[PDB]
Amino acid sequence: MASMERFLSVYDEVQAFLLDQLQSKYEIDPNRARYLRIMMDTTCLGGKYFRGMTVVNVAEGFLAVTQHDEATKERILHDACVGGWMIEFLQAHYLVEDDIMDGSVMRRGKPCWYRFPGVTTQCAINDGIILKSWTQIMAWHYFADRPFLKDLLCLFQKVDYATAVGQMYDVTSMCDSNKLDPEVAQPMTTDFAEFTPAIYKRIVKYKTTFYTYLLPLVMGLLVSEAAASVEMNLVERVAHLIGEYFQVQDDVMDCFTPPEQLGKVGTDIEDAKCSWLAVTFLGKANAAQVAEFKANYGEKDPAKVAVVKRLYSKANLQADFAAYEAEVVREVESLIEQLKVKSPTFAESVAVVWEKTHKR
Amino acid sequence: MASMERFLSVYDEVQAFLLDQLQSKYEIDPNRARYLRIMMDTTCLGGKYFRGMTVVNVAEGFLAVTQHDEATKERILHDACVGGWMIEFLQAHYLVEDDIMDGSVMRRGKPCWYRFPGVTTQCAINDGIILKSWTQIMAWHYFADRPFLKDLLCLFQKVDYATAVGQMYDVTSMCDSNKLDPEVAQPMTTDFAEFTPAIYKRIVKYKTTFYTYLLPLVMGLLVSEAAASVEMNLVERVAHLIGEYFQVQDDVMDCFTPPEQLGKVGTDIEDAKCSWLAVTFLGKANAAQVAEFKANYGEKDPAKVAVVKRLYSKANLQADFAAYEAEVVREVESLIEQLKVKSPTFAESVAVVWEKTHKR
Ligand SMILES: CCOC(=O)[C@@H]1CN2C(=O)CCN2C12CCCC2
Ligand SMILES: CCOC(=O)[C@@H]1CN2C(=O)CCN2C12CCCC2
Ligand SMILES: [Zn+2]
Ligand SMILES: [Zn+2]
Ligand SMILES: [Zn+2]
Ligand SMILES: [Zn+2]
Repeated sequence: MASMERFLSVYDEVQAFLLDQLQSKYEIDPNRARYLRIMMDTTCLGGKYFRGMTVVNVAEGFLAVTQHDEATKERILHDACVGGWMIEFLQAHYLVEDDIMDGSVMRRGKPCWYRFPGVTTQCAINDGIILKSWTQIMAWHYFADRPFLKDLLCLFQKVDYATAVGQMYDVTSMCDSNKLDPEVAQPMTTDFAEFTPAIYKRIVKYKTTFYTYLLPLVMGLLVSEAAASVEMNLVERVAHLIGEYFQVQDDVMDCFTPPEQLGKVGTDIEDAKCSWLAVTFLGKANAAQVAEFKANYGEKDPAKVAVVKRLYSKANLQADFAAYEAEVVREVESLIEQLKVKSPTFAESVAVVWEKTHKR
Repeated sequence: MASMERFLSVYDEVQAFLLDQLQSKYEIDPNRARYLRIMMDTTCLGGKYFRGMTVVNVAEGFLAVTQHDEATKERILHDACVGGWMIEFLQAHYLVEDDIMDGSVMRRGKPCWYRFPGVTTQCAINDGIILKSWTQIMAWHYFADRPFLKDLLCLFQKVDYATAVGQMYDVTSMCDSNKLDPEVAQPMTTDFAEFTPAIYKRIVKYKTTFYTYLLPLVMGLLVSEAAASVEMNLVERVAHLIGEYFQVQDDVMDCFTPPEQLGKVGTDIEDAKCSWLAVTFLGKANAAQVAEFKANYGEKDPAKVAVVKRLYSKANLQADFAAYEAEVVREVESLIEQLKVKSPTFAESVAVVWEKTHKR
């Protein structure tokens, strides 16, 4: 059995479990069950499953070097799939809510969930709530007797909290911190003093890296009962690095990828987002380039968005990117090396994560 | 130490813990810490604390009849307060998100959180996410070594899931089930075939009763290590009953309480809500009264909302209410009686919940 085909089979099994429990215990009717089914499929399916498959891949890694009965291999893979799905659905929660928060139009070349005609924001906000509740329903049902249950549940919450904290950092990133105040409508930054590497890094680490890289790697370790075969500080550091690289690619794509090939129309310029382009561009601009940037950033007006793009194009940020790229290729390989001291297997699983991030 | 003054002290201690952990582990800056502090106070404080205080009251009940060292009494009360706060903050999550979902204007005579000038919906949706994450942060920190930790965590999730399911039932209550479909914009019901006692009951049970009545009673039991001194099926049934009564009062208040004395301007008529008034009114209307109701329900137009009110006024629903009241006074007292077989203390704690619901 190919890993993907296992993963996907477990989706069906998990879906059937959740909906049948809704009928037997939560008094649901068939039409509401269908609604929730369509919501689950529309919001959890259709991506690459990079996060969920990472849990499966790390588990498979350890299977190849650890003695187990066949039924134990099966059990561990079924746990890897279930934990995988917890993370996918946790992402779906965040994608649903974030698309509402930001007033987004599309993702994966289809409309945001809230924009479906029969959904609306009133239902979608609560649909996103349910998606994350399902992660806990999954975990208590399938992992009830597992020795890893508490470590797994405790890890998952802290990543979830961290992500919501990252979300806060992100949607506040175009404000001046010293002006934050619930009483007072928040003006956009005029000095851009807080568009720095360290501030950028903080947004990305909390908003993305913990849920996309750390969570899947460490869940792989928990369901395999293999946490003591890695140095957890290394796992965190390599996760940070790959996570940050991932986002920098995703920031360069918002600006320069055709909207058709991005699965969405990019708005980072017009949302005044603390992207890697703006931070890096402000790291090398002259006075006059900075003044022009400020007059044109965070304006929905397309003439001005052409101006920020022209400034970025003229700025030669590709050279800054290859240099960042090179250093990250450097640093990840050092971390992989350090990871081979304890688990060669694990370090290989990190290498595979790194390749799939480094290409796309 | 009065119970309230204990509860409130623990709020300060919990708040300080959460914000200091944000600084030491989540890299937060002082202005974002202040923002979150103001958000916590504005969204968790200002009510009666009926739910949180119930956990404290049930625990105190058992203290009076169980032998413990003084430090154990203290510990149990501090757990009751912490668990209490988990429920208050879980409510705050739901109130924040629901006010956004429904486009509400006020609660407790102050603006909804999303409407504060420095917040906005983009931040408030994620603020509500954080509120519920804090419940889990609280629980893992304060209850890490507690024998009740897993039962507590497992109960809390299922109530949370149940509530979000109740929310779905509620916002879909004015639709025809057989028409639900994410692809198709949902028309309001024309026949009102689904405004029945049983359908009403389902909305209320999931949306309110589990989080308002069941959760606090059973959390009281868990932190007191007293679950085997009650018959859990009785606890559930008495919770259902009081929960439903609570909502019926809250449905009569939406229509007939001055907006000043409700802490909000009522919209159940105009939202086409499955209230106890509409269900009960449709349980005794003649053909002509039903036709008029249908022409006037779910329309923001005030002339028509005067017409639904005039129909309800003429319908003599007060008589239907005293009869429902009487039966519930009947049935709760039977359940209290059955609850005295095992725990007299517990049954008294349920009696107190019942009095505070039955007055206000
Ligand atoms: C496996 C160990 O991981 C951690 O300790 C991270 C690093 N730290 C933070 O920056 C916020 C709290 N904590 C985390 C808890 C889980 C995700 C965030
Ligand atoms: C203490 C036992 O309580 C239950 O079994 C209820 C009753 N039942 C439902 O209707 C949905 C699932 N389950 C609950 C789980 C917790 C809240 C909802
Ligand atoms: Zn966003
Ligand atoms: Zn992007
Ligand atoms: Zn609502
Ligand atoms: Zn109401």
